[PDB]
Amino acid sequence: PKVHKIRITLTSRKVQSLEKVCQELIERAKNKDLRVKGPVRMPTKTLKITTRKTPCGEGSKTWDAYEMRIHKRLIDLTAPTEIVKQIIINIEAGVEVEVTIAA
Amino acid sequence: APVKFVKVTRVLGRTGSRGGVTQVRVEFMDDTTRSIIRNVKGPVRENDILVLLESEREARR
Amino acid sequence: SVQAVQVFGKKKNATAVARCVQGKGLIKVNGKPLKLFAPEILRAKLYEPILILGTDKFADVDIRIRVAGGGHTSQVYAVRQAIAKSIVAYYAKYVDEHSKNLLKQELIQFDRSLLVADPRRCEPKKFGGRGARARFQK
Amino acid sequence: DVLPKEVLAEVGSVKLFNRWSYDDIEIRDISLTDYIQIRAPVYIPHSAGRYAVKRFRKANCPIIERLTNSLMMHGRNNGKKLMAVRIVAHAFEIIHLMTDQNPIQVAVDAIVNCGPREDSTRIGSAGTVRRQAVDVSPLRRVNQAIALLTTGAREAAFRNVKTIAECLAEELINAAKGSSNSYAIKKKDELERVAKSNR
Amino acid sequence: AQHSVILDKATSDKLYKDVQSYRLVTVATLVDRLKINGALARKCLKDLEEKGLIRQVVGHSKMKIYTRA
Amino acid sequence: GGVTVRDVDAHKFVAAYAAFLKRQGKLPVPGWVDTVKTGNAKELPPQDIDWWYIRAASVARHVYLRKTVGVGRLRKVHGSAKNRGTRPSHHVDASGSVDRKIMQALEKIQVLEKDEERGGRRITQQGQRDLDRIAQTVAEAD
Amino acid sequence: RVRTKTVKKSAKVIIEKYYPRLTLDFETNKRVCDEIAVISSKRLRNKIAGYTTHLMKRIQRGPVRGISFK
RNA sequence: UAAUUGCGAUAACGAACGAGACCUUAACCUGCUAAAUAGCCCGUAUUGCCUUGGCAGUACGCCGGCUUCUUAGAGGGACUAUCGGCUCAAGCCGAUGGAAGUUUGAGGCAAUAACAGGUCUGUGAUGCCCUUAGAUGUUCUGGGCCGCACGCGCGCUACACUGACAGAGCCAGCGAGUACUCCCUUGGCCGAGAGGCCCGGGUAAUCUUGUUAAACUCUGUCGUGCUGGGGAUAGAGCAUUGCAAUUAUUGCUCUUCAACGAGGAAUCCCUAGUAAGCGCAAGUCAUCAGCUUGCGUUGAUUACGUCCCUGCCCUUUGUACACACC
Ligand SMILES: [Mg+2]
Ligand SMILES: [Mg+2]
Ligand SMILES: [Mg+2]
Ligand SMILES: [Mg+2]
Ligand SMILES: [Mg+2]
Ligand SMILES: [Mg+2]
Ligand SMILES: [Mg+2]
Ligand SMILES: [Mg+2]
Ligand SMILES: [Mg+2]
Ligand SMILES: [Mg+2]
Ligand SMILES: [Mg+2]
Ligand SMILES: [Mg+2]
Ligand SMILES: [Mg+2]
Repeated sequence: PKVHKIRITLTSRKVQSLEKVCQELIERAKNKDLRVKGPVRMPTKTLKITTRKTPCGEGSKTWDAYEMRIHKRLIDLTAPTEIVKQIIINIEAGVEVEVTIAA
Repeated sequence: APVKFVKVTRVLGRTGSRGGVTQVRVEFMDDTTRSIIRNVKGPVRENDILVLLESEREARR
Repeated sequence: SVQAVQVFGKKKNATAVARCVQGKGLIKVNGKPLKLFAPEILRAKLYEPILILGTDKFADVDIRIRVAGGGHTSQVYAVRQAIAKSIVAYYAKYVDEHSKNLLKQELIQFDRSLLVADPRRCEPKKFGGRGARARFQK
Repeated sequence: DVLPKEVLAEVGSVKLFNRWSYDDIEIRDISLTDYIQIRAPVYIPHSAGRYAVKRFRKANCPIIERLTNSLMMHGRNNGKKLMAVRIVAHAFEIIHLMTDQNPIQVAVDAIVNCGPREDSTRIGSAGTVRRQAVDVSPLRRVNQAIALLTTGAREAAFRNVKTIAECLAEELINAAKGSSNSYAIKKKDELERVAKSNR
Repeated sequence: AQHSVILDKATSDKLYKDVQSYRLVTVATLVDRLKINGALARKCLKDLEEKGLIRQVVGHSKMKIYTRA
Repeated sequence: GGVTVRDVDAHKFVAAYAAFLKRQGKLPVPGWVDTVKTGNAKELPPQDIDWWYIRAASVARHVYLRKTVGVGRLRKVHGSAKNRGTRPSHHVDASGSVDRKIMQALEKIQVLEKDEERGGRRITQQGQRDLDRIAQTVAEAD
Repeated sequence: RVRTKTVKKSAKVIIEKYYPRLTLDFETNKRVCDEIAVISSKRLRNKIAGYTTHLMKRIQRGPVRGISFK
């Protein structure tokens, strides 16, 4: 049982679904008497595309701005290697998760 | 020239074809009994003081 | 322990964070003293919080300020705001506010903008700032 | 210590300009007060005010600020207020040596004298003009006086060996009295003359 | 219209007998009535400065003004 | 009391440091003077004859205040706008050789040294105290 | 600054259903409204609270037509 | 009243769309939840100067403390509240407080009925007609779309001293970035210059990047002369991109030094961080932005109106018009 000081990164487009994942994940580890470090707030990355409305070029000239936003909220923990497998189970749609032992 | 000083006591609408001119009621501030009607070109508030080169012209309406 | 309080002043995009520590009457901004950090003609807009109040009221105060972002004249408006906020915040915490209320009332009577910021930003538009392109035949 | 030795000279006395005090203001006329603001002194004119939100809010503003802003025009000089403040300060020194009076003493009398008192208004006559020769409000008088003084200096210094520092200075002393050889006086009397005809 | 880049005795004497009465002396003034070039006017400006006849009021990279002593 | 670089006006300090290096009289010169443009954006060589020496004094002044600097950073620090003709102007950087050799020659004067641990050039133990000593030449000059 | 029918109609029913529970104070009336009503916007709730406290100020001096409470 | 927004009157009563509500964003929180891919105080080590006890920097801490500044979550905050003056009412005008009092500021979405508006050259959406092996299919070589006595539109650079040139001083924000092949690029050396070579970082709040941009500020030179204002036109040389640069792709050095002195009749845009000045990022992209979509810096003059011109909405009224005053 050797601690490896794990770190977990998250990504999703929704904002409400992602937040409650961390809320239950921190509680799933806190009750197990594990020293947990806070849910840092990474910058939101917004990317946009602008294009002209008309498909032929006639008439007045008008554009529209599409948008897309991403949030991260990465988390890290100090725990053994095998225990962390059972703590990240039962995740819902939308949120993507990446595991790093950070040994 | 016997230039006279007057002070504004009331503003009465905006006249003119394009609203540039305004119509005010003035007070001679030396003989408080007399009062006439004049026209002014610029922005005007109550208790403003105006200078009159001649005091016998009056104005329409 | 040591008596200190932190205040900040803002402009369009100029942030001036300041820490006032009980000292001996020394004021320096970005390391350099007040002799340097300003355009020569704009140096006048830095001393007002002192003359209106008096140098005798800066007997044992030390101030260090770090400022970044914005422009030349925007920055000097931020730092002059931090000086006013530093002296009034330190007085509230550690000494009777009879000075502070007298400090606050006198300071804003000369100029309200010394203690409060002016909210102003730009507006995006699809023609430029606010004007459109030229028309051919109306 | 923390302040330069120069400013320690004035801190003991009443607050004032770089050199000149706003005390001993003229007693010459009426109807021009309440629109030229000198009760609140300013060290340097430059200020980020809120004078363009209401009707008469800009009436409560130092005249030097009003003069300084109007000095920068004609495309090239847009937003270059730092240059304008330097010109005003240097011009104020030039007039001081040629006349023992205060530089603001000259500037105030220049404005109060070059403001037209009557003007002709445009009333349609189906292609003709029924100029009625209306009166002028005090606020417009000071606003138009500033424009006349500044545009005269800007015209003279164009393609001239002289600089705007003293071209502006020489007009103010000219406009202090009835010199009649200044740009402002030439236009002011011309406007009043045509108004009399259309009475 | 054109001025003189060199200073002769006909112009040198003009300085030392007339500048004692000037209220202001500037680059424009010398080019105006002395009919001399601006470069010479600046040269004439600094040489007499140390001679102790005029005093500086304000100094700047744009304009310079001097008055009586 | 004690003074440092930050305690003196920048314009007179660099001028003062130009005067000191006259009396020391030991700064390498590679013959580039009187021919170089000091920048692609420009058109005329510098007017003042001892421009190679006044620039070095100012260059060593900011390295005293900056932690790591290289030739590339100084190339664009000294750049300015270029008149491309009738097209709108842009921003281009200064010459590389001028700024590179002015600090390569400044290496052997024992003013600042290399920083191979992470890159760039930093100020040396005895280099920084030399520029501190000339500060008192200006502060009490008052 | 004129209030529409949704603000005015909703204010009428609140006053007659719960007259004594809310008073001339604007701050207290703000907390009365959200407990006894379903409002989907904070700004909409503020406007409703603003009008109902205005109505009772003139109620204090004589009744007004269009209003009836027990 | 910004509004068929309301107060109300009423042969009408009760309702459905549009407006408003609403959604994104810009301004406020020393209160909550926090953070070595964001900072500060503090403690070690260490440097210079006064020496004091000081002042200004360096490197380290990973449970030493903390969250004002940075960051994104949960919520709070304005309702015209309070005060004074008009009115029966809906409401309007001024002041005080306050981060904020025009619907707080700026946007997204947006009804019925229509036009012979634009698009078959966006679509493997599509009727009919046409050509289909000497092809209107596809593909390879070469050229053209840029050809110039002339008229018109959207822009760029200027006619200088409120300027040009030379040294020094020195302040932003929104964004983009590595494959089955190199995409943004720090540092070192060589090189007048543009460029070249060798290690290396970053799939990115971690590296480029503090993108120390331009205008601007201080000190000098030139001196009103179309002159050191202005950079069109043209010769020669050295380089980079690509399979290929001539009808020059673009970039750098030397030389050539045109018109143009504030512009006729006419005419476009605009109300506060707004006009104008100046630069940066992205889009198209092997290379080329004087164009567009966004970002910040500096920052004003003038109105707080009217229906006179060019037009819009509702009512009364006239008509020989209904393809509707062309
Ligand atoms: Mg735009
Ligand atoms: Mg703009
Ligand atoms: Mg344009
Ligand atoms: Mg331009
Ligand atoms: Mg809105
Ligand atoms: Mg073509
Ligand atoms: Mg590699
Ligand atoms: Mg970093
Ligand atoms: Mg020429
Ligand atoms: Mg590009
Ligand atoms: Mg195009
Ligand atoms: Mg009839
Ligand atoms: Mg009919």
